[PDB]
Amino acid sequence: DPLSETKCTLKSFTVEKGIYQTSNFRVQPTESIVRFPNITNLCPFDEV
Amino acid sequence: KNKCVNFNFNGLKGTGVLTESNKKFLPFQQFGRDIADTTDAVRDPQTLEILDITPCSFGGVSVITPGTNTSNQVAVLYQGVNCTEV
Amino acid sequence: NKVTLFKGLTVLPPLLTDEMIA
Amino acid sequence: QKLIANQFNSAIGKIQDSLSSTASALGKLQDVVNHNAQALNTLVKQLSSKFGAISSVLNDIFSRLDPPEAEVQIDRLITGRLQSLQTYVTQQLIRAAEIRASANLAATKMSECVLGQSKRVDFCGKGYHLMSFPQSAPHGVVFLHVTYVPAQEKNFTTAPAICHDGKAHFPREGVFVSNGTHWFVTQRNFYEPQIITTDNTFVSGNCDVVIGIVNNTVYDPLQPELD
Amino acid sequence: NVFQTRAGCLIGAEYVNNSYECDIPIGAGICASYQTQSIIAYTMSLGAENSVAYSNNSIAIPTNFTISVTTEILPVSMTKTSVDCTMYICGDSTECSNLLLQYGSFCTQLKRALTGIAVEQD
Amino acid sequence: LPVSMTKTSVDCTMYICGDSTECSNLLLQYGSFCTQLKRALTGIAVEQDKNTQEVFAQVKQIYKTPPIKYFGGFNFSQILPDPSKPSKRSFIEDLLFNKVTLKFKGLTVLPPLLTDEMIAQYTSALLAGTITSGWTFGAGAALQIPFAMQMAYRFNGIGVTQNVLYENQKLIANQFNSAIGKIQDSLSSTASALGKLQDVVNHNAQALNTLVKQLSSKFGAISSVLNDIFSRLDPPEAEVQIDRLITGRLQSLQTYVTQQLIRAAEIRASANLAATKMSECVLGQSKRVDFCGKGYHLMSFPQSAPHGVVFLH
Ligand SMILES: *[C@@H]1O[C@H](CO)[C@@H](O[C@@H]2O[C@H](CO)[C@@H](O)[C@H](O)[C@H]2NC(C)=O)[C@H](O)[C@H]1NC(C)=O
Ligand SMILES: *[C@@H]1O[C@H](CO)[C@@H](O)[C@H](O)[C@H]1NC(C)=O
Ligand SMILES: *[C@@H]1O[C@H](CO)[C@@H](O)[C@H](O)[C@H]1NC(C)=O
Ligand SMILES: *[C@@H]1O[C@H](CO)[C@@H](O)[C@H](O)[C@H]1NC(C)=O
Ligand SMILES: *[C@@H]1O[C@H](CO)[C@@H](O)[C@H](O)[C@H]1NC(C)=O
Ligand SMILES: *[C@@H]1O[C@H](CO)[C@@H](O)[C@H](O)[C@H]1NC(C)=O
Ligand SMILES: *[C@@H]1O[C@H](CO)[C@@H](O)[C@H](O)[C@H]1NC(C)=O
Ligand SMILES: *[C@@H]1O[C@H](CO)[C@@H](O)[C@H](O)[C@H]1NC(C)=O
Ligand SMILES: *[C@@H]1O[C@H](CO)[C@@H](O)[C@H](O)[C@H]1NC(C)=O
Ligand SMILES: *[C@@H]1O[C@H](CO)[C@@H](O)[C@H](O)[C@H]1NC(C)=O
Repeated sequence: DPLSETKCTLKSFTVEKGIYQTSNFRVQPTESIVRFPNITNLCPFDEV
Repeated sequence: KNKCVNFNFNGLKGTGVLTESNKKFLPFQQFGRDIADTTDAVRDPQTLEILDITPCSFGGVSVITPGTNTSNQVAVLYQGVNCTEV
Repeated sequence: NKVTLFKGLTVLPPLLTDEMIA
Repeated sequence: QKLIANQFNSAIGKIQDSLSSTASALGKLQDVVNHNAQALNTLVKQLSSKFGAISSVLNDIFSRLDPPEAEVQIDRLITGRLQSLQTYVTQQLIRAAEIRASANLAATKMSECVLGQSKRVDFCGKGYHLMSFPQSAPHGVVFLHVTYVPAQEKNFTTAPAICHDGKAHFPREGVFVSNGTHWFVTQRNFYEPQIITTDNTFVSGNCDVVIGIVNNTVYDPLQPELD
Repeated sequence: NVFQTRAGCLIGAEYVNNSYECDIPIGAGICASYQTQSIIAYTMSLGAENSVAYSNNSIAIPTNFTISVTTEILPVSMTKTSVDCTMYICGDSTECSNLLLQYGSFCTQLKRALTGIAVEQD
Repeated sequence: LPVSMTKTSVDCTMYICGDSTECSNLLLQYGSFCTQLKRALTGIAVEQDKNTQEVFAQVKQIYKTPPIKYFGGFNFSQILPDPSKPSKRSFIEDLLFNKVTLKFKGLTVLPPLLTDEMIAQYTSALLAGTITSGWTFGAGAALQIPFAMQMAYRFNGIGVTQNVLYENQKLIANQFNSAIGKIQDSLSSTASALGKLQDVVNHNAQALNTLVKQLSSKFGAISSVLNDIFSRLDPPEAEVQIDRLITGRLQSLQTYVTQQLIRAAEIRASANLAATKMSECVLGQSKRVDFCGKGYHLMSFPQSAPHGVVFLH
């Protein structure tokens, strides 16, 4: 509970009236992608 | 595109949200940097399109408390966050 | 008019806006 | 009243011309803005600094080194950036102390100049203070101090006191002033020659104890009345 | 052109006996300014010399006056900056963030100081 | 009151690395640290000159003392300049100068913009203005007025009527002369009179000494001299020791600059107080009960000092 997190930040079980910057927020990635060029120059092992 | 994703563009590992850009790279520039060397923009290796690298949404959260002696109700302020998202 | 002006660094807005200062 | 009002209007009008023509009239607030911008820019610049590490980017450190070997590089980068941020905090604290001093001065000047009148010399602007006006600024306050300055001064001869009837007279206000032929009492900051009488002078002792005392008539308005 | 000053040796400026209210301070009472077509260095002028006419029996009194307005500028506040330890220190990466915990309560101190500054501005 | 510090500059490379080119190459990797160091030191240096001008340059033009230095019994020879000495300082100013006692591997002291002679001329202008005109030259155009009438004004400023002066001009003049004369005797006999201004010089010299002495510190390295490290060890593990020494020396220099900024804040406060006292005590008479010294104020006189100002309240 953000009140519980505020209590932890103050290291107290009672929180006085006010505004407390308890922690930070950040959005995690949804997935992963990779980009590369048209790497298609196959070695001559195929023809060998 | 248009959502937070871990990206690798022929190297240049990073995380962010990808959007199409109007900045015109020269025929030899692969990626761009803003002031203080932030990887602001990149060129798609395959489609050769120009994409910005915008950092994922972040900000501090502050809890408004009327005093635990008064009540346990609280309101949370997401600093710098637009209500169009979390 | 005469005076004019992330990587974890942000600027909070002041409590008193320019309109209230005026 | 008309001349003084016109002078005030002209001065207020010229304030805008002075502000716009001057290249760095608002330099003090721009200094705070530039200090903050430079502090942030240098703090960001330190991220690219390697601090003796093989690279200034964490991903390469974690990529081309084993965790046991990369731990020293990570420790170096972390301690360097922690030191940089602590230096930033210390500079912010010092500049905040300076800003607090400036803001206390600004509040005192508001209270004294704007909410009152200041007898302090050279506090509410240069000159005999009349009043002041506050103007909002992005990160400060601009005071349009209204001041009074003497002009068109003229030489005169004076004596500390006027001896009459064997007794010395001294002025309630101003100075004993004469152009050379007639003696008049005049207020200090604006030439207003008054006729010398008992109304504007008081007696103290006999005349031989005063150095440079002179003689002149001191009319008594009761005598013409002859009640 | 070379000139010697208590602050050091100056090259590229010509010393002139004239005294002016100066623009660029070099030191030891020596300044420099654009002559107009050349750079000239000179001793500072502290303003005009005024032997005010003192006497044991003379006074000067203003017969007129002017009411003038001058602008004073004083900063009152500064930007309220906030800093995130993890993102700045190591760019929001998990491996680095895990190790950063070992350094203790530095961030609490720094953020407390910054919040105090922010509240002081208000 | 102290008004300024000794303008000091530090050269990174000569301090951290000395004559070592290999160390100089490594120091680049630590970023803009030295840029911040030199910018802060330059800011302090400019602030010293700003403080000096704000204190002493309050009068726009130099007033000259009249050739006939008679002021109705008042005697200012002890505070007015003496042409005999090469620098025209006053006897009390000379004693103040005498009493206060005053590139080593990158540490240098830059000279102030205003020379001692220029500050003496500024003080002489402030004096001549005060004795000849009173508070008029602080409000605008200076206007001559004999010192007897200025003093009568000032008695009327403390509620005491004018006649108290004229009826007792000679006794008051003798009292003022004796009070002025006792100052040199008190200063000469009391060697600790100028501690308040000797302390700043002592702290500056002591900070410089601790900065110089700390180079001997090994900071946990094998040796404190870089040349031995570079000669004895090959680059691979030599760089580890050089990093330790460089980190230690950067930390010491950063601490020095932080202390310099903290002390510059105090000196700036002192210079602001000195300017305020000049304005409210010399260019006028202060109703402020205890600002221009103990007791009901009459007037004050400034005297130059090596890094401050002395007020004869
Ligand atoms: C007020 O006090 C002053 C200072 O003590 C007195 O002046 C002294 O008077 C004695 C006796 O006449 C002289 O011997 C001293 O030389 C005086 N001092 C100075 C500095 O001139 C003064 O007499 C006192 N006035 C009254 C009315 O008692
Ligand atoms: C890669 O191939 C695709 C499909 O043929 C093409 O659309 C794209 O332009 C190619 N990119 C490059 C850089 O050749
Ligand atoms: C809780 O404490 C605060 C702070 O003293 C006070 O303002 C408030 O009235 C208290 N609430 C109640 C319900 O007593
Ligand atoms: C939030 O986002 C919406 C939609 O993009 C936009 O209309 C609005 O102006 C934004 N508000 C702020 C404060 O950025
Ligand atoms: C008074 O007369 C002297 C001598 O002529 C002159 O220098 C001075 O400027 C005069 N003062 C005024 C206020 O006119
Ligand atoms: C001085 O002023 C008086 C004012 O009544 C005038 O009568 C007199 O002629 C003046 N004298 C001189 C010398 O200007
Ligand atoms: C004033 O008049 C008295 C009596 O006539 C005389 O003794 C005295 O000398 C006069 N003073 C001056 C300054 O002329
Ligand atoms: C400046 O004055 C000195 C001393 O009189 C003289 O030797 C020198 O030639 C002068 N310089 C010029 C450029 O006039
Ligand atoms: C005032 O000064 C003049 C010029 O020095 C002098 O002749 C005169 O005697 C002085 N006044 C007195 C009362 O001594
Ligand atoms: C002023 O005082 C000094 C020191 O007491 C003395 O030598 C000098 O003669 C005095 N001057 C006058 C004019 O009394």
